[PDB]
Amino acid sequence: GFKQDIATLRGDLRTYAQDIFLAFLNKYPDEKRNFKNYVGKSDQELKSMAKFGDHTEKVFNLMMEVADRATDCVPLASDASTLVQMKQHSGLTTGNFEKLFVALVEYMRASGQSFDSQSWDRFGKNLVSALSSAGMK
Ligand code: HEM
Ligand SMILES: Cc1cc([N+](=O)[O-])ccc1O
Repeated sequence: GFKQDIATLRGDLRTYAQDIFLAFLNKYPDEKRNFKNYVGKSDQELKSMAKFGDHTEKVFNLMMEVADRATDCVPLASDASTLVQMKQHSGLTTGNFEKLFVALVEYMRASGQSFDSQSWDRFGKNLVSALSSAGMK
């Protein structure tokens, strides 16, 4: 289930982080508005950019911590405030995060692994709600 999935993802986190974020950007190409330097690149070209791998992994490092500190897929309010108040999220709305978790959930469903996709779907919905409660438009 959810906790085991965190362990699974952490066991190959650079690969999963890049592949899930690539699934996100390909499913929602307009989201490149927030990542202008990734425009005009293929998946393999992004995986060769040190910035891409570093940033992707740091994002998922934090995402797994938030997931890990959650109870029953409900994130801590403190984690939600951190996500809303970090300056790199200045322009973001909850729809950006929703789309990321849609892509994540569809990635797990398309995988042949026993991911608990329904728990990640709930986690995403509860994080979006916590973000709104913490002040994200
Ligand atoms: C649970 C979900 C997320 C977590 C835990 C998270 C975390 C982070 C972290 C840790 C960084 C800084 C890492 C670094 O500077 O190398 C970062 C930067 C950033 N994040 Fe997020 N993030 C999340 C979702 C999103 C989403 C959905 C978007 C946009 C659709 C987004 C847009 C950005 C941008 C634009 C930056 C800075 C620019 C860049 O690094 O290229 N984040 N985020
Ligand atoms: C800013 C950023 C975020 C993510 N992410 O996984 O959210 C991946 C690559 C990036 O450059």
